[PDB]
Amino acid sequence: EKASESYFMGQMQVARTESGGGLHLQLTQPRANVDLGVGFTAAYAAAAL
Amino acid sequence: CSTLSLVRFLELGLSVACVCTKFPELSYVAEGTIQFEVQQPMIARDGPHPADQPVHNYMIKRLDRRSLNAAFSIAVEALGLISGENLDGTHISSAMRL
Repeated sequence: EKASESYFMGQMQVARTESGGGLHLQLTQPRANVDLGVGFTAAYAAAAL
Repeated sequence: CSTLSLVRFLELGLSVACVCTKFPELSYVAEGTIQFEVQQPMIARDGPHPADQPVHNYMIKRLDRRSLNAAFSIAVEALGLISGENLDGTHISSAMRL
């Protein structure tokens, strides 16, 4: 549907860690959702085989 | 007689497939490899990716050399008249030269 669910996108953080002569930092961005629809708000169905 | 209807490659259709570009000094620089990788995309999966080696997304692409040949023989009596070696002032030898 149009408004299936809210979707909250946070801010990004890094993890500056060196391992084995090479800088290895990863990226992370926390997320969260909630289905802002009373009753069902999305339906699927098997089309082919 | 019969003509020789020439054909251009750029005016064909196949030209869409390949980008043609002239590289004059290639045969000299072709002594070594060129060896440029391209790319590889990657999805951002959840969960922390380990701090390990296998992060490769840059498979390598290496050049291959190809050529073309042809044969263009010319007779012995031709270049004699061409270079004017076996030639004399008569109207005949100045006609065969043409």
